[PDB]
Amino acid sequence: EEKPKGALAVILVLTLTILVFWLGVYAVFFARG
Amino acid sequence: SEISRVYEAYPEKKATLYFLVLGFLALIVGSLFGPFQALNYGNVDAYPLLKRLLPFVQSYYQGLTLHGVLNAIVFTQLFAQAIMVYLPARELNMRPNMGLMWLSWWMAFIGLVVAALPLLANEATVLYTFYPPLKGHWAFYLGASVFVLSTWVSIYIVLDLWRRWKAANPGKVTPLVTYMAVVFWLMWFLASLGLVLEAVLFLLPWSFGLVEGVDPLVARTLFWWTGHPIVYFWLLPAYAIIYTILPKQAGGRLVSDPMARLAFLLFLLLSTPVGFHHQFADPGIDPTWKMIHSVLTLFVAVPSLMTAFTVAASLEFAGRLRGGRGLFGWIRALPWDNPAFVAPVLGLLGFIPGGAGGIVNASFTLDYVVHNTAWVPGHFHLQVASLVTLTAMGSLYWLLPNLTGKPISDAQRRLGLAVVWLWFLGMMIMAVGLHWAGLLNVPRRAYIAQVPDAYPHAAVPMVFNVLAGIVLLVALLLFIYGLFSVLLSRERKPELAEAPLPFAEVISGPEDRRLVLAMDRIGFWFAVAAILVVLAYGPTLVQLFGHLNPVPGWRLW
Amino acid sequence: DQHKAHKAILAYEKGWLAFSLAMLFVFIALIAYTLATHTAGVIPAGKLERVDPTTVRQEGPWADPAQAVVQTGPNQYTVYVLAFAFGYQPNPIEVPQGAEIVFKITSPDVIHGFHVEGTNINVEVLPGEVSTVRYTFKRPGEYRIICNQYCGLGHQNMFGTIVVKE
Ligand code: HAS
Ligand code: HEM
Ligand code: CUA
Ligand SMILES: [Cu+]
Repeated sequence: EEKPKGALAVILVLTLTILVFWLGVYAVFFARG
Repeated sequence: SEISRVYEAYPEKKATLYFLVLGFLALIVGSLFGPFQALNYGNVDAYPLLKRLLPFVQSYYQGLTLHGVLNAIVFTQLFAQAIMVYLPARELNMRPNMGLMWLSWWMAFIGLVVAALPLLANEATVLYTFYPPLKGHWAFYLGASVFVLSTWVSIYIVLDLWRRWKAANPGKVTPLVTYMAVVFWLMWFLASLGLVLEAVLFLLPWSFGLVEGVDPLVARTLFWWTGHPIVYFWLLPAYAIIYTILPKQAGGRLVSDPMARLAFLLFLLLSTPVGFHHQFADPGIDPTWKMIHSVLTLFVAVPSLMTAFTVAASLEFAGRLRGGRGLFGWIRALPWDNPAFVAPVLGLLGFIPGGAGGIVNASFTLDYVVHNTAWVPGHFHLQVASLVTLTAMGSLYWLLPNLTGKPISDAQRRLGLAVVWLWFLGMMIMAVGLHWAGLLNVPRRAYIAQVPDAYPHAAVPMVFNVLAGIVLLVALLLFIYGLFSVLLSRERKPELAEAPLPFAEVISGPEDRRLVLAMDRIGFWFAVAAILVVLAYGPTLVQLFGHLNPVPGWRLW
Repeated sequence: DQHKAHKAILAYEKGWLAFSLAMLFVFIALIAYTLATHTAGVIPAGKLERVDPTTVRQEGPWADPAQAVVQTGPNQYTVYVLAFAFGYQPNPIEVPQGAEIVFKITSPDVIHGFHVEGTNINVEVLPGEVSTVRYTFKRPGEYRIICNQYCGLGHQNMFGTIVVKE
């Protein structure tokens, strides 16, 4: 029928998660030199 | 010598019942020490309430060492051995080579009781890792090193069914579920090598007086070779349960036998060469062999990112089919009342902060921020303690009738899914305290209850773990209470004990059999494979088997 | 419906699978950028360096804990450090600010961790090897060495101390 908008949203969340996560810990690793 | 015609006409419907039930026992024991360890990191010393409640137990660490082996190694592999065998069977209908599929269970057992004895003694109280130089008992590295070998039989038995079917059906591709259990089983040999290597060529002789020392750079380089892939082992079976059984539990269909076949392909090629991710903090291994694994490691993430979409898209078709409203109406539509559905979906949920942390973990240098802190046991709880665990815990509520016959009473069901909702709630919170504590630097594996002002900036998350321990405790008891009623009730309604296995249909297209037909040269890959294990661990297991510097063992407990 | 939406469930798959490799590369980029600056000073030194544990608290750099610090450059100081079952040697290690510190840790005994609370200094120490790391404490304080790798019952208690002076 179309776009699986739902699954797009599910993989949209994993993406903000897989980022906020990676991204904050990059900050933490640079704060620590 | 049987009754239930059920087993006289399929007896591996039992070589599967036991493997499975040795498995959840092993869970019950371990997952006990857990509520207690939670409270530890909650900064609360409940270990004397424990010490006397099982005075066979000496140190906090005697526990973690139980909690580790039994849960990560025992319960998981035993579950890989119920599902990753018995499924390929019923999909080909063929009877697994029932002898070999029975030297398996008996093996497992003695290996388990061999390595239990010293373990409930204190003669191997050396963490799930059994890292050299701390030495263990002789009975530890045999037991364990017997237990693991069990799976090898299994590899046969499956590879066995795989070729009786290839040939009794010549030119028809491999079925989907067997095609999982094939590349999955073939992926485990090419991994296990490592730890079998380090058992044959190291732990065993030196566990037996046959040298006075182990080099640990290799004893722990060789151990991660197995050490990674293994989790994928821990994991891929419930990907299978999730790819090919959740959809139709949801009232949907896997929407691509191809995309699933590709996952499992990519898992074979990539779960074996990534071990140095474990070794970032180890020295003696070069920065580039390091860096070479960090990217491979980010690659193996490409199967799980995909499994995500395929499953979401898939829950959703199913969700709409059953009245699926607007942008999230699909969620509210699903079988939220059936734990075979809820257990893995809650699993898959917090599998989001799961993999994300994973991708931190593997991003080479970032590992220095989190390596050996609460962060890691927080990360794996999301993964094994929870997706894997709940996917198996929840796979009782349909695979258990289908293997005994006691169906699930609307008592049991509605218990089935409180157990499931606390474990998941428990795991989330625990997860938050653990990841946070770690970010503050609480080390892991540490009886921090007993150096109880050392970690004062971890106040409020320590509260989260307290909260967690209580909740998982309830949850675990509630679990015991309820596993026990469905292999104990003396109902025996055998007809749905022959319901064949709720496999989904498989939303099939045109651009299948090109691609599908590409990933079926099992062979070409099973070697593209090897070439990879070799190219990566090749260079080091040599700058290394050449500077064998072993040192003597110890026993600081 | 169903065969309209598998000519759509695979397209999106690479809408997605493309993106995911895109995103995963920005990562190996950013990972190497780190591998460019100082920061990756912390990476265990890779080229091997075998030594003996039963005799290291006997001869060689590791037996007199106050010979630990040794100016090995214009701006560098080396600290030979000893993580042993249930403490570190020296305690405190004293070292300068602005100054590149090459740590070279090792064991008389079991594997240990040398985890410098507040820095990126985090590194396995195997009885048999010389875990070599370099770090530039740009800021005075006493820091806390944390053992973060099980070595039997002493472990929750195994801490050391760094003092980088002004
Ligand atoms: C059971 C097991 C495990 C899985 C699976 C697992 C996955 C990964 N892990 Fe891990 N791990 C590491 C990296 C990864 C990566 C990159 C993956 C990847 O496979 C992760 C990929 C995951 C994703 C890419 C997310 C996919 C999301 C999905 C698939 C959910 C979709 C949602 C749906 C479908 C539902 C929505 C539904 C609705 C109804 C709305 C690294 C380092 O790079 C370390 C060591 C760090 C250190 O320094 O010690 C590590 C440490 C561990 C340890 C500790 C070992 C020890 O004791 O020393 C364990 C036990 C463990 C387990 C497991 N791990 N891991
Ligand atoms: C309520 C249930 C559970 C709780 C509360 C729990 C909690 C914990 C905690 C707090 C630790 C940290 C130990 C430490 O670093 O001191 C740990 C260890 C660990 N857990 Fe669990 N866990 C539970 C269930 C499980 C399950 C089901 C599995 C397997 C799927 C599992 C696998 C592991 C492994 C492999 C370790 C590593 C400990 C080691 O040897 O370092 N846990 N657990
Ligand atoms: Cu030394 Cu833990
Ligand atoms: Cu791994």
